[PDB]
Amino acid sequence: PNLNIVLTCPECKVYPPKIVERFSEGDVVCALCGLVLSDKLVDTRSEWRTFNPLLDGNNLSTRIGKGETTDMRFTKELNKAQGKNVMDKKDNEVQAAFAKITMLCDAAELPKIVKDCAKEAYKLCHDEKTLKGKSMESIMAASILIGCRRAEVARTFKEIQSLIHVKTKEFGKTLNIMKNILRGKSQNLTYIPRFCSHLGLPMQVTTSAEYTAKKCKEIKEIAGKSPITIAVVSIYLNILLFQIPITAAKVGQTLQVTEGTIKSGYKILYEHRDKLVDP
Amino acid sequence: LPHFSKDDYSPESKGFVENSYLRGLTPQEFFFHAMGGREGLIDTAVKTAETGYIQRRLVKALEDIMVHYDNTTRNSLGNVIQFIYGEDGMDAAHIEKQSLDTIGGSDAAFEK
Amino acid sequence: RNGPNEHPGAKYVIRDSGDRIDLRYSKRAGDIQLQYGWKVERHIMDNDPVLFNRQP
Amino acid sequence: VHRNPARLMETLRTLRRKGDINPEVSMIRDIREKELKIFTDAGRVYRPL
Amino acid sequence: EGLVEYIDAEEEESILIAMQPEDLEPAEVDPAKRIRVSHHATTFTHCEIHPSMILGVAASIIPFPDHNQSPRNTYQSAMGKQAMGVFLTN
Amino acid sequence: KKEKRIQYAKDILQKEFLPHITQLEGFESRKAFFLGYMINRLLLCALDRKDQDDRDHFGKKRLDLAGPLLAQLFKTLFKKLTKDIFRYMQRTVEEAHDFNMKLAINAKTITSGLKYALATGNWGSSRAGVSQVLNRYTYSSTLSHLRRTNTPIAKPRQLHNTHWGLVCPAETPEGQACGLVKNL
Amino acid sequence: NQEDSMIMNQSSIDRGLFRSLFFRSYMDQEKKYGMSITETFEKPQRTNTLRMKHGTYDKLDDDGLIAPGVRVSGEDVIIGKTTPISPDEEELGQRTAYHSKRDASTPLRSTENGIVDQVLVTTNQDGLKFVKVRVRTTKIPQIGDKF
Amino acid sequence: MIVPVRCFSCGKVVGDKWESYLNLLQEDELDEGTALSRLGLKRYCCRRMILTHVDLIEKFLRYNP
Amino acid sequence: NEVFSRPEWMILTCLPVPPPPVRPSISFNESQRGEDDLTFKLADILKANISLETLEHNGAPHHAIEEAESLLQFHVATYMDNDIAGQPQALQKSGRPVKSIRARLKGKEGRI
Amino acid sequence: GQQYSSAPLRTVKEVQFGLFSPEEVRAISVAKIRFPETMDETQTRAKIGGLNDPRLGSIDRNLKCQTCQEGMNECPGHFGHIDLAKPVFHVGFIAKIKKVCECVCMHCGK
Amino acid sequence: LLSKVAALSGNEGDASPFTDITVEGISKLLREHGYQSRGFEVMYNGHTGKKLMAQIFFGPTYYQRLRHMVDDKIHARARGPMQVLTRQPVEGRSRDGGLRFGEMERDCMIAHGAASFLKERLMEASDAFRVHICGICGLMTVIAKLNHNQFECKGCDNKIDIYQIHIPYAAKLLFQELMAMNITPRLYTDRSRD
Amino acid sequence: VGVLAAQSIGEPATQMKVTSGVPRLKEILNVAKNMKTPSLTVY
Amino acid sequence: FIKRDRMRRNFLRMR
Amino acid sequence: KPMVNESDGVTHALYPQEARLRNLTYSSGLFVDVKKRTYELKYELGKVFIGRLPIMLRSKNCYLSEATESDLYKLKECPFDMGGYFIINGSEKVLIAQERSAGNIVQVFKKAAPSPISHVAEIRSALE
Ligand SMILES: [Zn+2]
Ligand SMILES: [Zn+2]
Ligand SMILES: [Zn+2]
Ligand SMILES: [Zn+2]
Ligand SMILES: [Zn+2]
Repeated sequence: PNLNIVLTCPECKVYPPKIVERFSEGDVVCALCGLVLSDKLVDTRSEWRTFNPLLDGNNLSTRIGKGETTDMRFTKELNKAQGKNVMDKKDNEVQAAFAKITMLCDAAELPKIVKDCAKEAYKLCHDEKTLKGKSMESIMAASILIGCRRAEVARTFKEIQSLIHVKTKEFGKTLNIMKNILRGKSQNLTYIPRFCSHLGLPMQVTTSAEYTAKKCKEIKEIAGKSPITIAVVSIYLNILLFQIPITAAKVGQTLQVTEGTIKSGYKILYEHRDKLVDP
Repeated sequence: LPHFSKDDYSPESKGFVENSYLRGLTPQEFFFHAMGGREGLIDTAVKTAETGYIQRRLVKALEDIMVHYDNTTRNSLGNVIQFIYGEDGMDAAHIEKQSLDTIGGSDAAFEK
Repeated sequence: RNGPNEHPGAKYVIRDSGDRIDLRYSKRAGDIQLQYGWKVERHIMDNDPVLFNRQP
Repeated sequence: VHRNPARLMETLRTLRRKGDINPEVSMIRDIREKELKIFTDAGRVYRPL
Repeated sequence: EGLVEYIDAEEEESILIAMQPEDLEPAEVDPAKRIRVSHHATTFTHCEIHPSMILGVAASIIPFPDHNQSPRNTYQSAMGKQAMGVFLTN
Repeated sequence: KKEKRIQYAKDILQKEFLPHITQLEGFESRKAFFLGYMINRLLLCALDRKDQDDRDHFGKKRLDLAGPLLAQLFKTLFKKLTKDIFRYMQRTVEEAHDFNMKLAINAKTITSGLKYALATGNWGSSRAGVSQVLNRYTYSSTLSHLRRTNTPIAKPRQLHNTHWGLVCPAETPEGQACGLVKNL
Repeated sequence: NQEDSMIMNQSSIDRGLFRSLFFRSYMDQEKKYGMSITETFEKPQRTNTLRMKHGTYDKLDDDGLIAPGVRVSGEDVIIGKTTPISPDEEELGQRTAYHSKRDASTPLRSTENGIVDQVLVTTNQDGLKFVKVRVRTTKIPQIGDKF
Repeated sequence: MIVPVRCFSCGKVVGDKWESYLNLLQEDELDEGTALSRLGLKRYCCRRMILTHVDLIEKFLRYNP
Repeated sequence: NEVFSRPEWMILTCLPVPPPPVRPSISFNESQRGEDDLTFKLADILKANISLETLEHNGAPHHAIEEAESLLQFHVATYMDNDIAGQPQALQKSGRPVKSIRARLKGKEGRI
Repeated sequence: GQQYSSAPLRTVKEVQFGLFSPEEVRAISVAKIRFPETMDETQTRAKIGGLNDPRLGSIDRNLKCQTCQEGMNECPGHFGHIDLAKPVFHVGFIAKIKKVCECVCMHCGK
Repeated sequence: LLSKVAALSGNEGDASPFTDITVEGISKLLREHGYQSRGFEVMYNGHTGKKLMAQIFFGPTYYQRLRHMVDDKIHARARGPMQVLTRQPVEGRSRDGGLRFGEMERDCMIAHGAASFLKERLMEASDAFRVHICGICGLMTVIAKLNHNQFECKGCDNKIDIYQIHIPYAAKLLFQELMAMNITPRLYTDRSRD
Repeated sequence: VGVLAAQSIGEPATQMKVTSGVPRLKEILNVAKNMKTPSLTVY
Repeated sequence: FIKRDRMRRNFLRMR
Repeated sequence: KPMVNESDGVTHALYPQEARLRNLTYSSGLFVDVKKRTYELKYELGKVFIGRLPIMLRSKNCYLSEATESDLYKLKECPFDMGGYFIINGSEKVLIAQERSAGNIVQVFKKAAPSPISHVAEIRSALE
């Protein structure tokens, strides 16, 4: 019911408040007649000095731990009382889910941005009807992959699959319906420096595999057959152009790619060697 | 110090600085002088730290005491501390040291 | 008429109605005439007694 | 214990000055107390002489 | 080669240290120099490298601290940690 | 039970009693001689033949640099790491699932422990004020700052005779921390 | 000269005696809370930006920074940063008219002045684009300075 | 640094005496007082400038821009 | 005194709630909003009170009633005075002890 | 700079200190405060009936504080309450009550 | 002195603590250069150009400049920003804060006997608040809707007798915290005890 | 006069057989049950 | 009475 | 050796200058040979990263300990830099030397209090 204070100049009254705010003097003044509009200005920086709504919401809580001078009997009685009131809210799954997701993300050495994006995705899904289960592993893996796709990061399905055994198929279905959830609440180039880091290659081979990846994306023929094989055959050609020796077996056992696949792509790639030269 | 002998009660080894600041001091004397300096600093620091607490206790101890319009020193509750301020009714800004000529002098000078 | 920039000047005016007009942005208006009963805030000139103190 | 601290102390000192034992180890021989403390623990402050 | 040895504060209880080498070791005056001790002690086991090393880093900047009182050496040692200068070149 | 408290008490006398020397069985004669030595020092101090043991002697004091501190810290963090790894093992064999080396051994315990302890003043309140920002006011401020030694809270503020050649007799701050801070 | 007072030669001061340089570094960083709100270094426009400081924004470039060499004074914004806002979150004063963003720049100190020495931009650990500024100012020895 | 211009008292120009000064020191191997006596400085107000100068620009130039 | 104090009034039954003019909250950057400690304490009193009423409405385990009663007594006790001896200390989620009213009226440089 | 009031202006003389009776607390308060949440579910305004609802005081200047109106620089504040279903003790009186328990009978109350 | 001899001879003097360098030797070395061996030197006045009666100790000395400067210390506040908690002037020079009028200063003002300057310094110069209290109960429950000149006090049936008092905002914080602590700070403008 | 007396006594405290000085002043003001040097003067 | 800083020429002319 | 793993995933060598400019932590990775066995009961049938450790400057693990003068001028580090400190979040942190009492030494003290104990023989026993 109203409750909206609007400052106006009773002497000017010619336009909505086009005023200036003097913070050093603690006043707000009309920039026309020079008449002050308010005195004793409050600050927002000063009250913030002593001190998450995006995830926790408006819920408040306080810990009970042991005191300087106290008994261990009272600490247990207070914690057991909270253990009986923990059923009053169904938010125990968010803290445990964020704890295990925190352990997995900390185990994958991913930045905090992907962690916050994955936690935000799991908070958007949470406990809806279209999820209908998945045993808490597939929503966590798919949430990590979603938070990876949102932060412009690249992680292959075999990497998260190497972390969590989600049986692939149910992972693909849960990731699909999860993507539908995200669409209802309204790029292979990044993989090259990662595999070049796995092989320890110079920067010229990395950007050479970048230009080779883009050009091979423009030439068509085969189109891709999943971008991983295009990446490994691109790095394979860019490394067979120089003299640093890795052969096909070592790069096939390190990047987990079939030798017959990198040779099958190396055949047609060697056929398109003409227009792939940068200098 | 480990530079002298044991059971030495000579004044030089026990802390006497026979040199002056014009010709410099020896190490075994500059060390003791440093001990005296640090002791002086610590003592001054403690005297100040206690002086502040004493000052607060005196200020908050004597605060609500004044003199009303009857020449009687009493606090806010009416409790009379002194019937006359300073037992004479004189401010501390107009008193000067005077000599009493009644007791001074001998009996022959008194009668003279 | 001197302005807040000069030392022999003022900063704020207080009309008898209990309202303060700042000298800044008041020059855009033009003229400000004083009347009997107002309170003009001036700068610290000479012969102004102020308390001087040193802690503690 | 040992019934000959003179020759033993001379041996440990001669071997301590040659560089065999780490010079950071400080050995004391209290005569009146009739003790011989050996300190090789970390944290002691020493100075060359 | 056995020419210099480290001594802590525990071994210092059982050694006799000499200040200046060429002043207390050999066996035997202008009034401007300071008066020193004698060399009656014979069993000098060790000798001080130099007495000026007993001071710290801040007190080392003091010129002629012997002719100055100790609390001034302390105050200067405290003001030496905040004077303007050039800490590094980079 | 008494039969277990007599052997338990004997194990206390063989292990917890005097942790130094050793903790094996059979060293009771040695510890008897050392105990009689401590009683000889106590009664020998009671006969006014020896003064009270001085605690201000600088030789009886031990300093701790990054070595000991990181030894305690890395020790506790390593213990926590082993305990957590074993917790993951018991969870794995108890819940009957597959094992993974990425979920058992975590790196944020050691990284967060070392980074947090060397980041904040606390060394985990036990200890505080251990890590301070480097003073780059001048060169002698950095030299005198790195060699600065601290003493946690006889009179420890007064300069003792055992500080000859080890602690600077002049370089000391003024105020509440006077004499507690020392310089090499 | 009484009570530890000193008289210094003015001609010696004018020739550069005890004159020193002071370098103040202002470090700013853009952050993202839940990826939905992203702080961006840019030059705030006086038309659509709310909560804008009264300082001048003519010394900023297109990226919201001051190039080194530009003489700056107090109450001057060195690094311009804006934060996205929601229309139905506050709606305070004229927030329903500016629509766009809210100012959150880091200006220079009120009493300070000098010449910007060096400005550099770099991504930190988690990839957040932060910028460090360094302004130099010669402090001529004054009467109130201590020696 | 890099040779103070003029002097901090008298006001005589000294910046053109550094190159010669070093030249007299590294070539003739003379002392500091003799070189300062050859440059023409007769007052210690100037002498403290050249005698107590700490040229740090040489250690500054060794950094790549 | 009947008009001012009663032993029945010494036992707390209803609790006054102070306005934000006493505990001013902050909304910084519209996404980082901080609430005062007394606000969290009031939230604890509400959760313990509603929990105790729910446990006392349907059934009576006799033990959870005493645990919730001691929990509410602990939230009110720490709300009035957190620094109570012999009792556990309530700590905020940031890592600092809960600021109570008694702490605002006890230490130096506070309200007095 | 505050707004004028027609109430008679007087000084503050005698000050009486007493305990708060629960009936007087319920007579002074205006809200019950039942929801432990701070702000509303829409992450804006106030919870309306919670820890900080417009029935109490407000800050941020722009808000009007429903039950005083005016502004934050004028609002003295407003009081809520909490009606407990189980009586609790006050810390600063735990001893005193105990002494009362040692001064009166525990049955006939004499 | 040794700095003067070092500035004349051209060799930096050794200023080690424990050496054999005496003052007489430095006086002789300075005497060899023509100046007075005791460091004195005949000075002339700058205003009149007349010789001074007493010779002045004159010579170079190494000095250092500290971090303390006046440009980072001088500050004045005249009506600025207030804190959010106590609505009092903030703390700090960067936040445009005012000086603290502590307890000892107030005690000095009492020692001088100036009560009007104390009242003005603790009200108009800092914070001054206006509140309404009720006649029956001395609590701040008087709802004041003075846009139509209307008042109430909840819980004691009053719409006529309402008193107006000017107290500092910190005192109102104290009274509201006492009311939040189940303590009644009842205020009465009349003397009932007499 | 009370504040003037408290200052007239507290100011000399800053310049500071039986014990004298600040500890003795503490024992006098606190009215301690035991002194550092309980001595008499028997005439 | 001054710091001997010309030890490089003395050591170079002596060794 | 000291290293830095960025946000995109690339890990490269770290220098103290870039560590101060990027507000990073001058640390080095730590690995451990973790051995696993399965007994079935005495019938018996990996280089894992454990965490980073901050490296003090001018130390045998830092790159600057083996650098020369001109090399330090190339890395933009003054040769007068004494080192001996850590770098966390672009801040130069120093670990002040702590002081404590020693152990395994028999000590005796007096009790001037009206306690029935006259002398106390304390000895803080602990392993090495
Ligand atoms: Zn209506
Ligand atoms: Zn207007
Ligand atoms: Zn000159
Ligand atoms: Zn209100
Ligand atoms: Zn009323």
